[PDB]
Amino acid sequence: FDRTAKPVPVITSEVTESLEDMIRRRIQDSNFDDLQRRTL
Amino acid sequence: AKLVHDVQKKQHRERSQLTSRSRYGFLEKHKDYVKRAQDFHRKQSTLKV
Amino acid sequence: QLKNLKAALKARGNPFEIKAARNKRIAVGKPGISKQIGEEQRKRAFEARKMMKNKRGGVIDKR
Amino acid sequence: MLRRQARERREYLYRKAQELQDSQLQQKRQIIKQALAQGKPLPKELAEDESLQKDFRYDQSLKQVDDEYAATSGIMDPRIIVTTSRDPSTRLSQFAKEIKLLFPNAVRLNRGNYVMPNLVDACKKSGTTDLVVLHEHRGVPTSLTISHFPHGPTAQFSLHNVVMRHDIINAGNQSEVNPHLIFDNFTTALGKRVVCILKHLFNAGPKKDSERVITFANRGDFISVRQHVYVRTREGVEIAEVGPRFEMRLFELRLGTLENKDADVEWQLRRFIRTANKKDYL
Amino acid sequence: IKDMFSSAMEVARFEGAQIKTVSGIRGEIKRALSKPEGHYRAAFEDKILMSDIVILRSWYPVRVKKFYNPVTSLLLKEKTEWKGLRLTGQIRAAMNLETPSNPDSAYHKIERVERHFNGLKVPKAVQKELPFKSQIHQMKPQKKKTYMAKRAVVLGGDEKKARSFIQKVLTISKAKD
Amino acid sequence: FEARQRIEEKNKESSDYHAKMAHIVNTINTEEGAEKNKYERERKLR
RNA sequence: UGACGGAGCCAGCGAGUCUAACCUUGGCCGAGAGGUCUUGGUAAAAACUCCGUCGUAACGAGGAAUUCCUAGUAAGCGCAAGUCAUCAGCUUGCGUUGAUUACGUCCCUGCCCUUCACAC
Ligand SMILES: [Mg+2]
Ligand SMILES: [Mg+2]
Ligand SMILES: [Mg+2]
Repeated sequence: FDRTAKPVPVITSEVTESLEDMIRRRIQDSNFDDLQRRTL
Repeated sequence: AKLVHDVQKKQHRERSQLTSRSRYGFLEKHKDYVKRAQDFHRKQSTLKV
Repeated sequence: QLKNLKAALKARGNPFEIKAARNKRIAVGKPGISKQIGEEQRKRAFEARKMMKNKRGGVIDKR
Repeated sequence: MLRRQARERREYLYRKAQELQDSQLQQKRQIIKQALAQGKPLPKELAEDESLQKDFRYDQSLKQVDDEYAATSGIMDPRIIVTTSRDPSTRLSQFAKEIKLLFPNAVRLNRGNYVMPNLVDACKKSGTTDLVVLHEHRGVPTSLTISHFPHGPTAQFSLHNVVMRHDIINAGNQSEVNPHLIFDNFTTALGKRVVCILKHLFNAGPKKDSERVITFANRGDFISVRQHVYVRTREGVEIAEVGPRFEMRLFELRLGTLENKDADVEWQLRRFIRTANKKDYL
Repeated sequence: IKDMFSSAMEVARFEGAQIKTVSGIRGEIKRALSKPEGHYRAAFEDKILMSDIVILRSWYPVRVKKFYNPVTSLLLKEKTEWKGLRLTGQIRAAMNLETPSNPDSAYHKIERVERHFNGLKVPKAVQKELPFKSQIHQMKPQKKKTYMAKRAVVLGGDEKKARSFIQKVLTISKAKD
Repeated sequence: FEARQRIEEKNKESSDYHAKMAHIVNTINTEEGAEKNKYERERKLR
């Protein structure tokens, strides 16, 4: 039978490892997307 | 009508409500649904105004 | 958490993967590890079924 | 004020309508500017339009964050109120506290018999920038709505895989430093709009050595939210989870405060369209 | 919804399954109700009616029967009277059986009554706080008999037959137009 | 899990089919159309 | 700081020609389809105020530990709606009755910040 919508994703250990690696790479490169105070 | 048999353009008849459910009333088809939806949307729009 | 984190790392040179209960009189399981195994086993089974869908033969090994 | 708020919104809507009408004219001027620099001839319609050419001399002298946020972007630190639905269970009250600790400038408010128009109006008086309401099911958080004052937007989210910090033993206390933000895999125009909403709940200008990082990772419309505390080692970075973990999926986004059920819908999740499964909007 | 399934365990398999009604309203199987057995909850893009019938489209495999009856007329004595499996029509006649039929499946002429919906009722709270330009004039019925209403003389007899006719003619004329 | 697999397979199948159908439509238009223009030019030359 | 009965009386949300059972006993009509009747079982504003009566196997208000909470807040009461995600083993709204204790301190526990006059 057909299904209307994708099931909600499950948080496996591999998913956390992939998510952790992205954060570690960003911090190591020191690029973060954050609001910056406007001059004056 | 070019390259079409009259057999292709055959009327498909419309079904009826089951007898076990005859108490509830007429079986709603697409046409009768569209009337229900259009009227409801027309009224809600005025309320939003 | 961080002050403990520095303390551990300077000595050497993720508590959310464990579900813990309350001791009424403690780690109870591994949601991440358990779900990965339970999810993979049905994956290889699903892989097996899609192979078996359209076959009649098969190498009949009686060794 | 009530007269002030009404007229400000009316002018702003009128500004949008004219800007949509002005969109065609803006491109017409862009073509004229390019033609002058390159020397390429103008298209026929622009050639015969004397009024535009006369206007161009004045309008030759012309030259981001979204409009609701543009006024206060990076100037005034956001003020956040985190509340719940009526008669909350204890777990939701615990989770509402965790969200409060998540945003540095948040305050928890009890919703016992507060009426929603009274709740929003009370917050508008006090200068509140953002209002957060959490719902729950059998002590499991289910929904989260973020309502920016004074005139929206109101963004609604649904939570899955919610793991509160109280579920951990000997976790300790959090760090409340202004945290760094990571927004990963937000590509579409709607995605930027969500980044724009989530970004401005935080204080601007974290310290470069700030030790708390909050990441919103989009993976098939399910925004993973994680909070980490990191220590820069001599050969890489080591991180630890502070929590809470949860997954947010947008399903509404309105041009108005959460009170106004009649506010225009900027975007909505269509689940019964035939082609629903195929594309991921965020 | 009811009567689609027999027990909650069956509903478990089909949660999230796509469904639709006769009218064309699409839906989804949300969750299995604990009581009574088999009942479940579905959310449709628009409000459905009781008279509607909800349908789930599924696919069931069919197998080809392995029947092989070579014609061997030469071996026979007649060589022109080989007979194998009979048709379903012939089999039924030999056993004196009716062609199976279902009273539901038959078609019938359908006559549709003109559809009409009730007038719009504005909530009184909204109605109270309306601008002077747009205030809806709702004229209440009168119950206390007005004196003029107790005075007016209505011509009877020859006028009555001569006035019903006017309301007769104008009803034809508008319908014609 | 079965729901997750099916939709991915269906989406992939739909993706390939459109690419293939566009592929045959475009190649027919490009090559055959060129000759038709070539023929029409020859007819104009005549 | 009860039970039973009676009496008085107070809300706000909500308006899609749309709103809603099951299983049986039999009669009659009908070619059939079915129609009608008959029949048993199963399921399915409150607080408040006044008056009258009685009368004081498991479990009798929940240990250690742990969590939350500052005014129309805690807590008690019912009434509606189910609004493309979540929800009916329930979710969300609405009104009703409405307190005690703090509103100070950095002593402990954590987090954070710092090292153009006059006067200092
Ligand atoms: Mg309460
Ligand atoms: Mg209650
Ligand atoms: Mg609740």
